[PDB]
Amino acid sequence: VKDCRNLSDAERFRREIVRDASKKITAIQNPGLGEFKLRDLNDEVNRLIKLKHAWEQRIRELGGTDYRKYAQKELDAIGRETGNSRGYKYFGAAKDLPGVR
Amino acid sequence: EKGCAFIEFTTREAAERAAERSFNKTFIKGKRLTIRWGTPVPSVPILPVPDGLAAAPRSLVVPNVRPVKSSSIYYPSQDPTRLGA
Amino acid sequence: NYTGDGVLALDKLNLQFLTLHDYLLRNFNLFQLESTYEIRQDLEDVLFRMKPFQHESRNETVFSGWARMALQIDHFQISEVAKPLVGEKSPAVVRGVVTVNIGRRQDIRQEWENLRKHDVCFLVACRSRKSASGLKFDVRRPFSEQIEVLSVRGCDVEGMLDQDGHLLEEFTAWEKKAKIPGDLRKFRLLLDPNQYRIDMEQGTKDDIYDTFNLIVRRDSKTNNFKAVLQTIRDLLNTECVVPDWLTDVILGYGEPDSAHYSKLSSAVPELDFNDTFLSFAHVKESFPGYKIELADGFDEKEAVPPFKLEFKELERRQDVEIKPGELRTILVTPLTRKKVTPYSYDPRKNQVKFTPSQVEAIKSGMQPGLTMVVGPPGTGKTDVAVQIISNIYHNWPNQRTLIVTHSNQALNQLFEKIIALDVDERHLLRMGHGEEALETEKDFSRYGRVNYVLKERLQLLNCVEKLAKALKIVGDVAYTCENAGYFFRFSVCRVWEEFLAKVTSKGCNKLAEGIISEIFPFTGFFKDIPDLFSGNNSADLKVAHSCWRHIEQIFEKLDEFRAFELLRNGRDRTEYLLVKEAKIIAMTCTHAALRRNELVKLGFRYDNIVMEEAAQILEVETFIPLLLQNPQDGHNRLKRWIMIGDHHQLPPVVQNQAFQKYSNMEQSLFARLVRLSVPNVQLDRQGRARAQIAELYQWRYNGLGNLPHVDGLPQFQNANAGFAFPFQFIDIPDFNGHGETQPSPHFYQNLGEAEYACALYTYMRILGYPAEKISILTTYNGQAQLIRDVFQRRCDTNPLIGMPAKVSTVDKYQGQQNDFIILSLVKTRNIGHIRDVRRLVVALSRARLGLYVLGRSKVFMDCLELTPAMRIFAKYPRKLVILPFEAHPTIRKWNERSKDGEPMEIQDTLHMTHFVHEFYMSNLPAMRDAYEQAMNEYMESQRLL
Amino acid sequence: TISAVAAKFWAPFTAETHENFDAKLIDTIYDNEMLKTSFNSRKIMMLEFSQYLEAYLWPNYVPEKASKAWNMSIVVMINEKFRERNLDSWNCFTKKSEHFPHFFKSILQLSLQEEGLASSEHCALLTFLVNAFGSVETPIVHKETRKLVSIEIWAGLLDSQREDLFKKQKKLKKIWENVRQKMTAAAADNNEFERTYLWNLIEKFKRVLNSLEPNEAQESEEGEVRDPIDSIKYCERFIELLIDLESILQTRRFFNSVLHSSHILTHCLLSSLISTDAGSLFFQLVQLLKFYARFEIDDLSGRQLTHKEVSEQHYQSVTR
Amino acid sequence: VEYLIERDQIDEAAKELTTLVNQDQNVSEKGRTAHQLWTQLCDLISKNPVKIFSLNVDAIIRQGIYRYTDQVGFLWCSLADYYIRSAEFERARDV
Repeated sequence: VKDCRNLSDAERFRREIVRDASKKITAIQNPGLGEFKLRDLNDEVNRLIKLKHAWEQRIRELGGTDYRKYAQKELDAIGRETGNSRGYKYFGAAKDLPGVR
Repeated sequence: EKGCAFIEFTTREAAERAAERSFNKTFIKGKRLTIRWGTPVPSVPILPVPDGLAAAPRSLVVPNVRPVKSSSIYYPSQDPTRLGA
Repeated sequence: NYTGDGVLALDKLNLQFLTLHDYLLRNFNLFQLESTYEIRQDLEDVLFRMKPFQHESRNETVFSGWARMALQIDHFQISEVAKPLVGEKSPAVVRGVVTVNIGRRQDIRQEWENLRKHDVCFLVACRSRKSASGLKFDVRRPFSEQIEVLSVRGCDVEGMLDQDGHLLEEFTAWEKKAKIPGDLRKFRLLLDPNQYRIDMEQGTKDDIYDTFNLIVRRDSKTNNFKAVLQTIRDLLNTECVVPDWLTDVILGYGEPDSAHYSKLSSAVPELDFNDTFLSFAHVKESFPGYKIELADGFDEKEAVPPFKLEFKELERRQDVEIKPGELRTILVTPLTRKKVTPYSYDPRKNQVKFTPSQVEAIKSGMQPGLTMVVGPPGTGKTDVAVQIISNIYHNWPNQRTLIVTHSNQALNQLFEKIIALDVDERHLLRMGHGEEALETEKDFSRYGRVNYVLKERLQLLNCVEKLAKALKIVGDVAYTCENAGYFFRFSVCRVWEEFLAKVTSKGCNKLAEGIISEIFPFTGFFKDIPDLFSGNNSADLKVAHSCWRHIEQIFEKLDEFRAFELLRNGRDRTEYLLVKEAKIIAMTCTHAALRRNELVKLGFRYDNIVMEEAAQILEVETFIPLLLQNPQDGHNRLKRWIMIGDHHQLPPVVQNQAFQKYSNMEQSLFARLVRLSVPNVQLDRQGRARAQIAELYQWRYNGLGNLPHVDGLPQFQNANAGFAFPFQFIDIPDFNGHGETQPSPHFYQNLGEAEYACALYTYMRILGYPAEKISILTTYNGQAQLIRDVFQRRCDTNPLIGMPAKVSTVDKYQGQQNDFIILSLVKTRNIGHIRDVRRLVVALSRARLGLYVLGRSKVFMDCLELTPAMRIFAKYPRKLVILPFEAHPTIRKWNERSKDGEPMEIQDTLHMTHFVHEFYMSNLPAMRDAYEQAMNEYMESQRLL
Repeated sequence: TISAVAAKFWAPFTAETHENFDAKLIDTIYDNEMLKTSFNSRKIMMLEFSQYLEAYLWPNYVPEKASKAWNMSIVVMINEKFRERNLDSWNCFTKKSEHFPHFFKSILQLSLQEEGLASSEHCALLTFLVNAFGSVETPIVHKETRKLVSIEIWAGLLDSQREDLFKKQKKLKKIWENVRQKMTAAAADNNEFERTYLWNLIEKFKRVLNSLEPNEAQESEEGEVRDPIDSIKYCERFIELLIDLESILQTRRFFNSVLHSSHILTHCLLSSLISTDAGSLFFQLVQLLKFYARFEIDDLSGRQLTHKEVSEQHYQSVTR
Repeated sequence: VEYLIERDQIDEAAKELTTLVNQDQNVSEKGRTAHQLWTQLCDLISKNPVKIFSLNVDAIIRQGIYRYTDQVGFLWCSLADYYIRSAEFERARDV
């Protein structure tokens, strides 16, 4: 849920989540991390991406920049959505897993 | 000369409260203020500049000048505190 | 702090290197160390200027200052970390994106918006160590005591991002002039993937890349350091192929002349000195000690340039030799060049009567191999250079020449000269970050030349339309080069061959006289030439062939321009221009290193390198221009290297004392090859100063002397107006009780000399010397700031006095000159770095007409290395003797006493500034009235325009 | 002071009136201004600036009178001219070349002489070799240093080590026979010094390096005590000489076998000094020497070896 | 690539395969994913030791022991197979 109701704070938390997500993506790319921990981190990144969009809605509700129009496909460049999992993306080494491939 | 003044506050919040709680308020001093946002070097003569200027003549007059018979900062490059910025 | 006393665990640039990998690896190490020291000095200076302080109630750095080279990071993020390429450990790309508020100052705003691909910037995270509501910083104290830097990461800049986030690639900036809204911009940045790997192999939960708060940009002459290091790393990894004739002399083994054309078998005995010689008498004078004769069928009454020369001694067959009984023989054949046009084209031609030493350089520069020429001050080194370019371009038009230069200023003088020679303007190309503001009236940038090609193509197609109209050919033949080419081959050539058939099969002996004037088909095309044919078939056939070469040249140009109709994009056009169309490419040594990994990928190919100012180029930056192309085989395709410089003038600037002094990074490759005794040509005649002024420095050079006009021109015969002697060394005593002063480490100053130079410049200005003709120099950077401050206070505020042409250090005035130099030799307790004879020879050679030196005589007169110059200064008084009656110019000869009045001798800075005040004041009405008249006639003459 | 003596004896601005030469002043100046001040930089810089070498020490040099103080003071002046870097240091010798071979040889003999020179004097000598071996372009100097690093120095190799070289390049054996039948008599009185010099200088370095062992550095029974720092500087200057001999192919070609056969890297890396804090710069120098000591080059041909060739030869070497 | 292999241009074929593997599209138009294209490279590069020169064959196969954790035992043998076919039995034992 939105922690802060102020437009300036909402942009800060959005950037923090994007800042936090980037740390997690680096961990998934490392091959030494177990399948379970990789899957868990992959879920955490997807949640943060969904949360990022949720903060954009709060920013949009507060009259801020509609980041969905400015949402460059660079996030889509690493995460490709599965046709049966509309809205879930797999990043990094998660594409190497049996079955996910 | 214009009947104007300018104030810079240390913070925007000081300016905002000073703006919101004094704009279009009557006040005793101003009746109702209208408020809106936004050395010489020793022993060196200094050459006088003629008035209003801001080639040479091919005959010249020579003056009958005859020789005479700590220091401190004068220029900004002499001062280490300004040379650093 | 390195003094030369101790040993350091550093590589050395001694004369010789074991192998090419040794040579590269020493260069890698020392250049990486030096560039790091430069980066340190830049960042510490910038961070003092930004004046960071801790906010009084928050844990964040706030910047109270400003700097041209830095901005606060508004936001930074990493957008991509590409998977490692096959066979590599590091990520392929690490794309940062930085957001900055550029601010409202327009020139700085232009600078940040003109960051380009491969420019280097540093993301910096910093804090103050000390807490105050704004803080002052002292360069007298260590940086790490005052400001804390906790991360620096370098980035390659990629282009600025637009409103949507697309990237403004370089060629859009010439045309996408629609300004991005607001003051915020975004830049995309390539982080180093090895450091990103190193930053994450330690593990992460904290992240260094979140912490940044400044971005810093480097200046236009130090961006190249990562591109130099990238180049060398690649050449260490791959099989580098330096030419077999060249690797030995770079490493310093074998005979040093093995690279010279005397030893190389590939030297050619016959050369077309296209226009190096003005007359046959000049040919004879240019080769003293040779037999010169015309070939059979030529006579000295009609022998005229061009001349082919055959040097018999360069033939390798045993039958031809320096046989006894006759001198070395040069055979001269003049060339009857058959003119390519019927129009009255007066050709662009050389007009420089080269002296024998310059001709020896030009001869050696046309021959293959390594040519070194030493150019003392005023010896025509630029004109030798340009003639080598012109001669190569005419003799071997299939060969492409890359010109590398230290400064952009010398690159300007070069291209100003070349355009006066017979070089076609489309074949010239100039490259560099200065290209937005080239000073030439013709724009030789990649963008400028593309617009020239587009402009000329349109005017040529109008001639194709005019030609088709003369032929009564109906159709869209002028629509494109491609349409024009088929029109030429099918129609213009057919009609031309049908003309030559009538002449040859019948016109030689069974047609009327002058019938060529009737049957020539293109008479309607040359309708703006009257009397094209005289009425003589034996003669008219020649001009008819001259008319054909004019038509044929139009379509030859078009057939080369066809690519600009297929390549419709600015990037692809400049690639075709850069790789195929241009024959002469001009670049700085800085820019050659930056662009290598593009040029190597474009397949850029060149046959000749000409280097100018080569003594000023670093050894690393001199080598890299050799390898801007792939080797096509087991050997490199480079045929010529010409190096032009002067090792007796200043070295490259290396600012770390140890890397300068211990590792010898101040040794340029030019100076090293000279110490290797590689054969080099001394340009031995000077044409650019008084012989009296020239005497002060020409003692350093073997055989250097003056051109005949130096004794002859009135400006060298006449005295400096208002001075009794054309140069002096002026003993400056202590002013206000102080000699030199030194507020910062090695920041020397001398206010007594600075106040004297100001009064002395003012004295000349009262005498009517133009301000553009006087330059004020000093040996130390610290005095140059002080002189600027003095002149900004005491001259610039007065419009009568004005401001000198330049106030500079001697080092930054290397390669420049002026008529009058006032030179301040700051030191008073002990001799400075002026004891380096390379400092002295530069300082004493910047004047043409007068050099007045300010300093303590007793510091310098005792010095052994300065003794030859000082014995000449000792011919004249050590106190300034002036003749204030003589306003500028004077008819008085340089060597005679004045007949009018008597001179006065200026005792010291106090007497100087007191005299100049009275001399200013007494002449002030007449000096004012001149200026009021001069500004009136200025504004009145322009008022009609 | 220097300036009063200089103006009275040699300064060119008093050349009409300065005193006739007195060689005992050179001994006086060296003892009182150079040596007993521990080579004070300001004193030496003032002497060098005052042309003490070009006006006084060298024009008056005769080899039958050149004391140790006279020879050492010339070395000190050239080291001053060299640390300025911007100067033609060897100019005065290039003008008056006759006594330079005697000067240089006497300087080599002092570098081997152990008794009667301070360690600070020995650093100056060894620095002059680094300067002399550095300036390979001055032919008056190069003809001297070239004699110290020639094929005759392989007389100190083991017979088995020379045999390995002659298998590596067959024509060296025929050259070695011509050398052996020459150097057994023809100018052997001179040539025995030249060929054994670097062997003897290596031995002196070992003694200086061993003098820094904590079970050798104790106070003497007489009472004299040696400050380590001048011995460390001697060692640091020596590795710089070895690197500079290694880094130039014409010296490397002969010296590389000598550096290996002397086991000098073993003696360095096993010394106490490497492990100390004070020898930290000595350690960095020895690691720089260890790089050049086995660089990817065939010294007898100059051919650069590829990384493949070096790895393949290593595998082949270990397998045999 | 298929042309270059048929013309025995094995080194050039391996250069173009690396260009294909450097593209992160999930599948090529011939129906091969990047892992399958990289397997064809490891096939081509191990079974032709003599014919290949531009690629550090050892380096790329170790870049497969990295990441491809489900076939480490196969790829260690594949690296040795390369050296055995080169007849470099000493380095085969090292592997």
